[PDB]
Amino acid sequence: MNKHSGIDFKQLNFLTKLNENHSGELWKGRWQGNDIVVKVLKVRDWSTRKSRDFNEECPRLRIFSHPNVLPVLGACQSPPAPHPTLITHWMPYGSLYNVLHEGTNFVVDQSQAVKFALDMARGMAFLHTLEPLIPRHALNSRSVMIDEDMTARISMADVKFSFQSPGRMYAPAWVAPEALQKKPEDTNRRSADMWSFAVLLWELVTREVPFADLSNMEIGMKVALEGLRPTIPPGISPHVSKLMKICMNEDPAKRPKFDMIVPILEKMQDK
Amino acid sequence: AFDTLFDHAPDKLNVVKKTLITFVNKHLNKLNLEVTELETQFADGVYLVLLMGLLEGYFVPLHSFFLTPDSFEQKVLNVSFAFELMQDGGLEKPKPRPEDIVNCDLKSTLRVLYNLFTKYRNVE
Ligand SMILES: COc1cc(Nc2c(C#N)cnc3cc(OCCCN4CCN(C)CC4)c(OC)cc23)c(Cl)cc1Cl
Repeated sequence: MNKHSGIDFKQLNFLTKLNENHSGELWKGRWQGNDIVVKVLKVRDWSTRKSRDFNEECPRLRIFSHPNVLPVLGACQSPPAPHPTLITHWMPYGSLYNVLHEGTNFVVDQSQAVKFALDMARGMAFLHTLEPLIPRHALNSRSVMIDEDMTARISMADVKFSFQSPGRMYAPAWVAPEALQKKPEDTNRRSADMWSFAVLLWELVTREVPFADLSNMEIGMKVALEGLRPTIPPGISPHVSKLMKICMNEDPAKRPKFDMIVPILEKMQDK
Repeated sequence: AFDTLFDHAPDKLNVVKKTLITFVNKHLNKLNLEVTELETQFADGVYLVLLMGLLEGYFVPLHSFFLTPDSFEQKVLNVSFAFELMQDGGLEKPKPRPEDIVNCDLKSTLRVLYNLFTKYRNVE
């Protein structure tokens, strides 16, 4: 018999639909006393092979051992569920993107922003110790969630499954130039993640969406082929300027590791 | 249906072609690309791939297709990949074979472009 049955789809209480797009639907719900979010995945040409792969790839995402990583609580196997489905806890503030750019009630201060940066760096350092790496679509402000005590957490629900279309990139502004152009097996994926963190630093400094005026296709082609880069923000400390520049080094090999920037960010805390 | 617009109204065929030319430039000009000729400028598959990302809001990683195809076979692969992107976005499997586009069949080309126009004419 199988090692895991996964979560029983019949035990999910679907409360309210949150959104729908190309990749599927997000719902707020309840399961075994937990407030959850459910992703119902939309997959063209679903097959036994893809279902087998989904079920092999989901257990890796159930990471309960680090405060700055948000696990997949579990997944519904399809069959017998109607559709392949992922479950996480509901994070009350939503994504870092929501908190920074759609924050109608208060503006997070820069002490909180530095704490977000440290949280994300700690979670990424931990994920980078895993062997092999867990494939993700990308680190960006939509794949980081903000929990009830404002802890930032890297969402494992951003997993990239072996069947999902590598040809469509929806947040290229956070992607390293080499990763816009080369297959992942031909890049250092850890160094590519550091570029993404550099763009997150830029986002925390400017409180702007990177390249907001451009479409995703414009961003990817201009960053890859025309050298488009975020402009270094004026009026910031030389220390923050220097950190942003080293994390955004054009040479992937010269970018620091996450475990090197954690102590730098620790020192930038108020405590 | 579309076949009456092609053969037996050649000034409406010219109006459909002028319509499609305006539409594809609305998007491809954002990459500093200009289309003047529907007979050949989509045959190698590159502009169809770039167009799909402009219309459906994604970047296509350059390792996923041949940005500068160097053979008939790579052009066919680009057009096949673009057809997959179209189906990803909801369109039915396109009628022409990918080779029909690479071989500059004007009818095969305008059918594909017209279906993109039917769907995405209001994308900004
Ligand atoms: C389950 O799987 C996945 C889940 C997610 N996404 C979410 C995860 C996760 N992870 C966690 N918690 C989430 C909470 C959400 O809403 C919280 C309320 C936000 N408001 C924003 C505006 N401010 C002013 C008030 C608060 C949310 O809303 C859509 C999505 C969440 C993704 Cl993106 C992908 C997959 Cl595969």
